[PDB]
Amino acid sequence: KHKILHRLLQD
Amino acid sequence: KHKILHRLLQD
Amino acid sequence: EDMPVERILEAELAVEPNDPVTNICQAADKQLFTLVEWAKRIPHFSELPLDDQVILLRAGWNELLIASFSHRSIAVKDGILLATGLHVHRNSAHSAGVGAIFDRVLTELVSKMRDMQMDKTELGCLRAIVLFNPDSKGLSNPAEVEALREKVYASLEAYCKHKYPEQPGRFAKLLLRLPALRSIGLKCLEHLFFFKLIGDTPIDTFLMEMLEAP
Amino acid sequence: EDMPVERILEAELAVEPNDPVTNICQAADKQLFTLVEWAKRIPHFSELPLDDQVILLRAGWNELLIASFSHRSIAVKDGILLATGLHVHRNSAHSAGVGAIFDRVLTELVSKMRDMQMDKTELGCLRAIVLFNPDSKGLSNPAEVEALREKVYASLEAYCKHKYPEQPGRFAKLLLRLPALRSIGLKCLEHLFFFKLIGDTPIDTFLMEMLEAP
Ligand SMILES: CC(=C/C=C/C(C)=C/C(=O)O)/C=C1\CCCc2c(C)cccc21
Ligand SMILES: CC(=C/C=C/C(C)=C/C(=O)O)/C=C1\CCCc2c(C)cccc21
Repeated sequence: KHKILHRLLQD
Repeated sequence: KHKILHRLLQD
Repeated sequence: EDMPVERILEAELAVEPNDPVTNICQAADKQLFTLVEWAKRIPHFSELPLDDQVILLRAGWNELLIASFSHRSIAVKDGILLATGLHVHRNSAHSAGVGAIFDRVLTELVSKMRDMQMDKTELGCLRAIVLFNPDSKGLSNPAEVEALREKVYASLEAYCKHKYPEQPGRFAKLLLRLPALRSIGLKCLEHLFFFKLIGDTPIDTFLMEMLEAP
Repeated sequence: EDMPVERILEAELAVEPNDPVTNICQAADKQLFTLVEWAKRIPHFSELPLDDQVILLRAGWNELLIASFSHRSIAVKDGILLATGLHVHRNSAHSAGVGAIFDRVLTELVSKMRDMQMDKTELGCLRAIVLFNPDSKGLSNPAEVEALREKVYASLEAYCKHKYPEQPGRFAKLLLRLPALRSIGLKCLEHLFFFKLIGDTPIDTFLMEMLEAP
């Protein structure tokens, strides 16, 4: 879950 | 209003 | 320039030597009377106009009482000690449907107070800071309340650093439990309004008065 | 022992140079992306496990954003400046049914920040303290988060007293706006869940994700 947050933190 | 509080503060 | 921690500690020592929810509400009503006596012993509080004394207490009573039983419970395993001499165990709170908020009190307040060994003087000062809440709506002279709050935290900082010189971050650590106290107090209020709405759970006169509008 | 206020100020300067509710929600979504970039620039945040970075942001995003637009609004008459370049006047908020919470932001946050001339370094540090919330549920290592928070407030206190030697109570004054920030943030969340429930008011993807359970 929390697709967007994870993606922005990883990048 | 607030009968009880007023009474306890006054005494 | 006139807020001795000794008078604050004195105020604390002067007021304190089956459904857990019902027991908690009965303890709260009981302590509301004691809270008024405590406030009167805090320097300068009684010198504020009656209307502002009422405002400050109506605005902070829940956080003031929570801070008190939380500190009293530092010696309890997994639960809290009510002013009535009754203990509420975590399992009991859970079995009554109020485990979530109960766990927040234990984790964010009780355990943290026990971990840093918060003393009675520090507790008294934190409660005094809460009492002198300048953000309280309706205050005739908010600046006066803000001034008193400043005097309290000025004395508390002095107390710390002098009593605990080796813990420079202690003063900040104490103040930083206030946001948790504010959040938990708000949640507890929500529970009280629900208990009142549902009808079940006896709510005594002083507690009921505090739930009065506004 | 490695939390320079210069890096915190840098983080702040790096991310910032008709229904008011709809505009506010659009600004919030916009700023959520910017918030992630801000967090990454705060020392040691990026070194925490991804799961905890997610927890800290999901737990503090609302207070973090409120602190930011509130400080940005110190130069506004009676209203706030949104990150979108739009201004929301108090009368507009009132006419939209959200005057009560709007007034709390203006009175408890904006006006207080303007009155003490809170600077960007101080704002950044307060936000960093909020970010490193050790009470956040689910944290794999709460002690690590608590350690970072301590480093932030240790540096903030040093900054104060050195920049404002004549205001010994400034450090405490800054920390004491946090309980207000916590209360206001909770109320704003309640409004958001209601807007989402009602259906009216467009809510963008990142804002919607933050409203996701838990
Ligand atoms: C507002 C409050 C006051 C507590 C007063 C007490 C128990 C004082 C004392 O015993 O010293 C705490 C409540 C209100 C009802 C709901 C509640 C729950 C479910 C858990 C913990 C505290 C509270
Ligand atoms: C949670 C929140 C975020 C604000 C983000 C903004 C506006 C950031 C920015 O512009 O910098 C604030 C809200 C959410 C919706 C309700 C609300 C009201 C009604 C007043 C003030 C703030 C807020």
